[PDB]
Amino acid sequence: EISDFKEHAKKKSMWAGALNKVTISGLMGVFTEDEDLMALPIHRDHCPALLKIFDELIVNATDHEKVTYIKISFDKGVFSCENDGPGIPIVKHEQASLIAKRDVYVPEVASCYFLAGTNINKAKDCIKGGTNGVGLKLAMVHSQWAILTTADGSQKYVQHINQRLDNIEPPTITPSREMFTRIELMPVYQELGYAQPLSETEQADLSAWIYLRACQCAAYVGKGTTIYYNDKPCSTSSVMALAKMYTLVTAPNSTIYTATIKADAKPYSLHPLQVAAVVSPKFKKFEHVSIINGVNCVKGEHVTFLKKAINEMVVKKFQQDSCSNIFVVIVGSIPGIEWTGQRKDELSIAENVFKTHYSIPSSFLTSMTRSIVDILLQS
Ligand SMILES: Nc1ncnc2c1ncn2[C@@H]1O[C@H](COP(=O)(O)OP(=O)(O)OP(=O)(O)O)[C@@H](O)[C@H]1O
Repeated sequence: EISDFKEHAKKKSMWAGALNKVTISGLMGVFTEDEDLMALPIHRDHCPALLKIFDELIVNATDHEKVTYIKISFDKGVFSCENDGPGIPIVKHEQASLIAKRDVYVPEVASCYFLAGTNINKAKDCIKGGTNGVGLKLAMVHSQWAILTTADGSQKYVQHINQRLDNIEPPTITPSREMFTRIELMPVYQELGYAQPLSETEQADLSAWIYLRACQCAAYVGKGTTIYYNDKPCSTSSVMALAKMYTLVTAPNSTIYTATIKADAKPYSLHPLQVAAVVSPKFKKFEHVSIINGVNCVKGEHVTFLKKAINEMVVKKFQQDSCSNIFVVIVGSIPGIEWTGQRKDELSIAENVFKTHYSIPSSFLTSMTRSIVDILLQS
């Protein structure tokens, strides 16, 4: 058989991950207990592709980020993401219109054409997460119904995109003074293994997962942008706040080691990396949370660079594993990375980029090493 994009994306895990519920190691959400935000594990199977619907929209918003807000909503199964800043241009796309037999505007190409977007010829120093021109189409292909709304300050464009991209309805274009981009959709929950409608536990888990993703965004975006989840601001705007949120239950009142890792030469020098770490004997193994180019990256040589520097100092000080008692948060942009798949689970880079260009403050390493060695000595 020869498949098309749409049918292939509905059947193949390569685009967004598994298309039913599986065990997702390290799956976390944020939950509220009287004034406090705590990240907690979600020890139930979930559908990776469903979580990717949400992630693709969220990263598109952080990529655009002037942008003063990103508003994420999740209620009655309906997910939406809206950001301000310039809208998607409301102009006819001449290629797509010529090939098709009708008018096709840019927002339809952006949302309905695979391998299409503004990052196809991305520069190596561009720090947007988006690269493939795929992610928004994956959101549409996994939607029972979806609505794209965008406005450019002179016109507003509304288009319904239904039935997993089978039913693209003609857009409605009106004069408007607004300026934003909004995607609203209902995922195909039943096809992805969920109840219709979501069960109480499915709803609670998904809401917690989205809220945590929003909190991660709050630490990544520029200081002019506010992140909202269900109309309430997400105020975990620093790596320190993230580190607290991830360690509040296990190690309350924790000391937070902080550093800004900076590079000497452009383009690396344009992109300092923010780090916060917590050291506790209660931690069973090394864990990191990395938000790189807006993407929650689970594997990359940036982590290894930090671990080796810590290990270097711990071995020396102990003489006078070294990382199993560490939880670390790393947030920032890295130019020149390559992702290993559309999911962007792992970034790829030469380890020597960090060795040549980046400096980890010695005061941060020294402070961490002292606490690490004390734990080792007390054992
Ligand atoms: N929220 C948004 N605001 C503004 N433009 C957007 C937004 N979402 C998508 N776009 C535009 O639509 C294009 C297509 O988005 P899509 O997610 O499919 O591709 P991408 O982000 O370029 O790459 P990737 O497949 O890696 O996510 C983007 O390149 C961007 O130009």
